[PDB]
Amino acid sequence: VSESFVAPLEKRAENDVPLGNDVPIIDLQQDHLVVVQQITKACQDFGLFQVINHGLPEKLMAETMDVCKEFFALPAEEKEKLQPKGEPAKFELPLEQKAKLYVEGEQLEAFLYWKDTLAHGCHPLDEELVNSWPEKPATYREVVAKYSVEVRKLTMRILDYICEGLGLKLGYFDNELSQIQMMLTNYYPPCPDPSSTLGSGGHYDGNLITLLQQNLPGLQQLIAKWIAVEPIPTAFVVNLGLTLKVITNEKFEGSIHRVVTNPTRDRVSIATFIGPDYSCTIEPAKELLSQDNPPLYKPYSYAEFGEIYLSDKSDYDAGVKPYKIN
Ligand SMILES: CN1[C@H]2C[C@H](OC(=O)[C@H](CO)c3ccccc3)C[C@@H]1[C@@H](O)C2
Ligand SMILES: [Sr+2]
Ligand SMILES: [Sr+2]
Ligand SMILES: [V+3]
Repeated sequence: VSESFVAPLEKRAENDVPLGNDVPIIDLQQDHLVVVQQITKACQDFGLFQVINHGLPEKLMAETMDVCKEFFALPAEEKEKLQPKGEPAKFELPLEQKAKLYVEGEQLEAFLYWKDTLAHGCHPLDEELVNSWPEKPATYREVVAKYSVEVRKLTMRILDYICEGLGLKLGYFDNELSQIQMMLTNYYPPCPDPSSTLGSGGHYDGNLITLLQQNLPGLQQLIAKWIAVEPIPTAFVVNLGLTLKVITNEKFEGSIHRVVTNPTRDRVSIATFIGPDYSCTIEPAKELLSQDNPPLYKPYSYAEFGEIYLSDKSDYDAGVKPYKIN
């Protein structure tokens, strides 16, 4: 690998990361109250859990993964149509909702992630948005339209379980706090030296909540002990974001996680990031505050948070450090 992709010594993955046997696998077809309670325990203690029997068609999951892998198999001449000015876009504001290929890294010891990313908005689905999506493969738009609607449906169910668990009214997040739905498809090609590379560096998701679909190993969670998140192809991995951490006044944990590279086989993952518009104000939910539970963050601009989050990776919570109070 070129030196571009060489991570700093302290950020490199150990070669023998154990399976996380205490990662909660939550069956959404249990009784309502049991689902609320198990989800609540997972959010308070871990911030990362898998959902099964989640009501999203397994057939559609397999079809979306097929069309995403078909996309990354396309020749250079097709992929160039998604590279503004002949190169991949950067994860910086303004973050546009039209489909683009992205490159990602850290600017500390500057290095690149061993990863290609397709990203686009998904909400609301209109003709203009879908017309900005990939033209090839032919089925991408119709498959990923159905997927994004279904994934949102599931995400809003999970948020309402979360509302019940916290004692917030149902629909608390069904507003400006869940307005942006970015779908990222990540392609990790084989890496000849996995010891010095990362598919994705350690991070909280900056948004509210993320659903991640995987069928191969590579996802790891920090619990300074890293563990491997068992890939269940028919499950979704639920990652609680830094925004939900702030809004719950740290009653919920955020998921700190990373992706390691593989020397022999490639990997494709699908991540749906739901969260606020860049115009939102984020603060601890007033309904939960008291003299016993005083706010640990002052109100802040999501845009202003966005800029720090995407640029400064000196600390996992660099984005929210300026707004910490008490
Ligand atoms: C490792 N990178 C982090 C930053 C960026 O994330 C995004 O692109 C999301 C998309 O919602 C975002 C969240 C919060 C603020 C801005 C962007 C791309 C990827 C993600 O896995 C998380
Ligand atoms: Sr190019
Ligand atoms: Sr177009
Ligand atoms: V993530």
